[PDB]
Amino acid sequence: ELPEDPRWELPRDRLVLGKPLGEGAFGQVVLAEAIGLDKDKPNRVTKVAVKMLKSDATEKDLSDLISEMEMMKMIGKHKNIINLLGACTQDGPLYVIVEYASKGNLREYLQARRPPGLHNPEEQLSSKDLVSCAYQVARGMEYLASKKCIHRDLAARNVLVTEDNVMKIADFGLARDIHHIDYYKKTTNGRLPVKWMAPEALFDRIYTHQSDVWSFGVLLWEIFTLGGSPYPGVPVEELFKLLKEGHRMDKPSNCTNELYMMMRDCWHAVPSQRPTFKQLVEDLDRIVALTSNQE
Amino acid sequence: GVSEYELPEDPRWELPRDRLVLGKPLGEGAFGQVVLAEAIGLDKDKPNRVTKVAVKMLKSDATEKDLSDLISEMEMMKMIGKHKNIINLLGACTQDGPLYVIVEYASKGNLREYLQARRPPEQLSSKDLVSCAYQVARGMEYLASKKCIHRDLAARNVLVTEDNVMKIADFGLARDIHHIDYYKKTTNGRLPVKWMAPEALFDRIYTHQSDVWSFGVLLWEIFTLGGSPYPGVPVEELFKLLKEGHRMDKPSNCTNELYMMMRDCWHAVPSQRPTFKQLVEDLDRIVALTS
Ligand SMILES: O=C(O)c1cncc(-c2cccs2)c1
Ligand SMILES: O=C(O)c1cncc(-c2cccs2)c1
Repeated sequence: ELPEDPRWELPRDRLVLGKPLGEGAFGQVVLAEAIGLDKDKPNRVTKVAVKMLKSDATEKDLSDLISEMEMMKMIGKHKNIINLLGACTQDGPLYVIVEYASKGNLREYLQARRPPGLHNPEEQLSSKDLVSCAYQVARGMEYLASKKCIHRDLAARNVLVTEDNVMKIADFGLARDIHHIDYYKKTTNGRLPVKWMAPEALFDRIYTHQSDVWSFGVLLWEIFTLGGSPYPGVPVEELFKLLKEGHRMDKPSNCTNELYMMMRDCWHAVPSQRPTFKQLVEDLDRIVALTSNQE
Repeated sequence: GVSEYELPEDPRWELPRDRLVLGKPLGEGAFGQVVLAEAIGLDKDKPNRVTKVAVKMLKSDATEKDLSDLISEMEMMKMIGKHKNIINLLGACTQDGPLYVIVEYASKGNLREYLQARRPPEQLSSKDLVSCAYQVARGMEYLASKKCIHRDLAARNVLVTEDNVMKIADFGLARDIHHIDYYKKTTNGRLPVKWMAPEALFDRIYTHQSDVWSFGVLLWEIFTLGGSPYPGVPVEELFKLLKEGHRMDKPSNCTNELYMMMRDCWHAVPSQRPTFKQLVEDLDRIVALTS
């Protein structure tokens, strides 16, 4: 039923399906092993993530999956985004093969590395490490912006960490125009997505790279609170009021005033006055070089 | 966990068992034991160069957890790499038989013992003591550059070789930062918590800067020639002293500059403490200007 694309096509028999990994807006995604993903590496297996359709999936659900795959092909590859590795489209269910991130999303990664409870973590992140995650996400966002891709839901839950601690933006090719969004719908973790949305995207339904910069500011706040949850206990109706009044989240402890000013700039009420990702990459780059890893 | 019946191999470290002769025991712990041994052919080009070395292994009563802790130590050492002022990994017998981790041997024991046995009635000069400190700071700067947090830097964990070189030991030791019994004493009868930075002692927050605090107590140990910090102070009283901002007094035969260096390491604010990079630089300058 679907057209063949020899660029990305991998034979179904070269893929060994493993355990689930989804149930988090990412759809039903499973871990797998791909044999000979590369033409020069036929005898080598690579762990990958595989997206597919559920049992009762309408012809529409199929439409969106195909578009996400096309979108990824157009956008191209980058170190800081979940990349497309291949696809199984002939003789069987549709399989979109993408990069696997063994350490999960950034929110979980940060929470699991929080300081000891007075909870007993096995690894801790230095200040340089934190600024470095911020830098990588900005790098991935800058690349996406350069390809005219507007994310629309930038948040730590949508940033993934590979076994080598590389940050990767996911869900950037997700089907759009679904902006008929239910402001009261909670994330699988129990948080309201509206808390990461620029006021113009939230009230005037206008989405731009500038609104993605506003989200990135919230994301920076998440990184420095070690996976803190914005506006805890605040319901949608009250969030609208907080934004109409120009309220801004407070400064996280263990956060330099410069990083907090960066957050405040991303939260400028005027979209054109917010920095760009190009500017954020440069600032963060400089700051990383100057931030101490307690060495 | 496959190490139950067989351990993974690593040819660039493996040493044939016939090339290792176990000897006199050097130390004993809860997890394992260390014995003296002569390795025949450690270094390439010298397949007859018998080297005196120390061998870490498990005791007869060890469990799977102890084995995995010894393996982790060994792996951490490979990852950390070599440096003159740390005890280095030299080899290992991992196949067909008990796991043996071969490291460097320091014939003059730990720093505390070394200083005590040389207290003026070959004794040490002011320059030597500063030299010891410099060496330790250098070893710690290397470790810190490799992301290694010691967590128990003390003179008992610094060994001294035949050539009087200082080597930090137990830096790759897998420790559970929770199961810490503040009342548990060292073989020599002292309380480890006396070396612990306040934030690590109260919030279990271990950083390279918390090691700097320990370094300051080790500095005090060096200039008291193996003196015992807070003699007779039990754990409960120690906590109270720290909350009060109490600081050990300046040792006799110790400059105001070296004492300020200790007090700096004992800053309540970790970010205000110097880093090991700055300690190595200052001690380098101080060593030069020392008689
Ligand atoms: O959930 C994970 O652990 C995981 C890990 N790696 C990749 C992914 C995804 C890629 C693209 C969409 S999901 C998800
Ligand atoms: O006790 C000694 O003299 C001595 C001398 N050299 C090394 C050690 C080590 C023990 C554990 C790791 S290295 C001990």
